[PDB]
Amino acid sequence: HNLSPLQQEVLDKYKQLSLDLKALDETIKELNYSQHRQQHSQQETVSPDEILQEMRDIEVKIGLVGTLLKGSVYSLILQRKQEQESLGSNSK
Amino acid sequence: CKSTNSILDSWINIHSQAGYIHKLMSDQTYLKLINDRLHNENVNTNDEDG
Repeated sequence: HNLSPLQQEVLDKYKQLSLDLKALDETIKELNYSQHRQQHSQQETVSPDEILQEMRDIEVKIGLVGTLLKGSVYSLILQRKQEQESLGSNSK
Repeated sequence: CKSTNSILDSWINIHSQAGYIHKLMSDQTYLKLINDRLHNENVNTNDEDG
């Protein structure tokens, strides 16, 4: 099956294009592998160990640092407001 | 993220120890006992069993 030279150039360019196509597909997959330390590997690929399993692990205890201070201050303010409303309503 | 987690677990350990020893300091009996233990050691350090 003979072909014109331009067609053959188109064809082997298509071949090379398919080659780096599946190359890029493999790269994107390898990023998406949650196989971190499951398959033979020692680098973290974006997966729950970078996400909720990890960030949520941080978050279930970061509240003990940031939101708990507020909560305590708000609780004191709420108790003060309770005392104020009780005294104001009952005194009159 | 891992380093942040490690810092947070260190804080967790510190606060756990704080809570346990706060429970210890809550009871007046143990503090009284260690107080007269101090005074006994003042008068006699030997009788640890006492």
